[PDB]
Amino acid sequence: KEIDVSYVKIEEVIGAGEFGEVCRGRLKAPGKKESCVAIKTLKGGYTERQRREFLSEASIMGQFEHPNIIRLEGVVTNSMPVMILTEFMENGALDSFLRLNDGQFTVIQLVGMLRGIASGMRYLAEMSYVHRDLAARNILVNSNLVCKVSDFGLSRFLEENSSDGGKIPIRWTAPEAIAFRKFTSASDAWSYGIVMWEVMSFGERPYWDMSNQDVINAIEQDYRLPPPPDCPTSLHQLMLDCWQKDRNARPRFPQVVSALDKMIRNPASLKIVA
Ligand SMILES: CS(=O)(=O)Nc1cccc(Nc2nccc(Nc3c(Cl)ccc4c3OCO4)n2)c1
Ligand SMILES: [Mg+2]
Ligand SMILES: [Mg+2]
Ligand SMILES: [Mg+2]
Repeated sequence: KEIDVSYVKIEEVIGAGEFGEVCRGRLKAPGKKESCVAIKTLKGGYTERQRREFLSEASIMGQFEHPNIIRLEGVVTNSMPVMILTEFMENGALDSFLRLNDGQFTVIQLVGMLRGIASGMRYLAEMSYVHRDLAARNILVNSNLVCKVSDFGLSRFLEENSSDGGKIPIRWTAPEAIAFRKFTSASDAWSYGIVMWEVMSFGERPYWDMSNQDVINAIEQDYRLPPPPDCPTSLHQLMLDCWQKDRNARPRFPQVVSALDKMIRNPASLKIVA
C-alpha cells in the first residue's frame, strides 16, 4: 500500500537499521483515526538492488496478518526518502527490554511473552515461511508487553550464495541448518529454544563468550545451554526438546504453544526449579 507522504509525520529517531534510521511517527489517512507508526527510511546513496532488498521486507510483511507478527501499514516509494511504515512497538527489542528490566517481570509474564512469540511462529510455519533469524533481538514488544516477530527477508545468507541476507547467525541456528543450509520450520524450533533461554535469562547472550566455532563443536558434542537462574524446569525441558539433534523429534509450533498454554493454566507446575 502506497502511502501519500502528506499522511506521515516523523517525530523522533529511535533506532538504526541495516539501511538507515528507524523513527517513531504518526500516520493519518482520510477516513481513519491517527495512529502511531514506526518508520524505516532509506535515503540517497543506495543501489537499486539495495532498494529492492529494503522494500522486500515490506512485501513479505504485507503477506501476513496476525497479532504476533509486526503489521505493515504501507510504504512510501514515489518520493524520497523511501519509507516502510509499521505498527509501533513502544518497548523495542525484547533482549534489550529484558536487560533493562532484569528480574522485574514474573515467570508468568515471561511465559506469556514466549507464548506470543510461539503463536507468531505457529502462524509463519502454517504459511510455510521459514524465518531463519529467530532471536530475541528480532522480537518487538508493545506497551502491553505483547511480543511480535519481526525481520522479514528471503535473501540467502552469504554462506549460501556465490563462492566469492548477511552471515548465518550461528548461535541461534540448528546444527543441520549450519552444516547443510537446510532451513526449515524445525530449524526455527531450535532457534525458538534459544529465544526461550534468552527470555528466561533476561537477555543474556547465548553461549556467553564462546566462539561461533566453539558453539558448533559443543552442540555436536552434546552440550546444551543450562537452565538460567530461577528457570522452571518444565521450561528448560521444553528448551531441550527444541534442541534435539534430530529435527524430526523437535516439537512443532502448535505443540509449543500448547505446552506454554498448559503452563499458564497450571502455574503451580512452574514452581519446580533446579
Ligand atoms: C529495535 S530498533 O528498531 O533498533 N529500535 C526501536 C526502539 C524502540 C522502539 C522501536 N519500535 C519499533 N516498532 C515497530 C517497528 C520497529 N522497527 C522496524 C522493524 Cl524491526 C522492521 C521494519 C520496520 C520497522 O519500523 C518500520 O519498518 N521498531 C524500535
Ligand atoms: Mg532474517
Ligand atoms: Mg536478520
Ligand atoms: Mg541474570
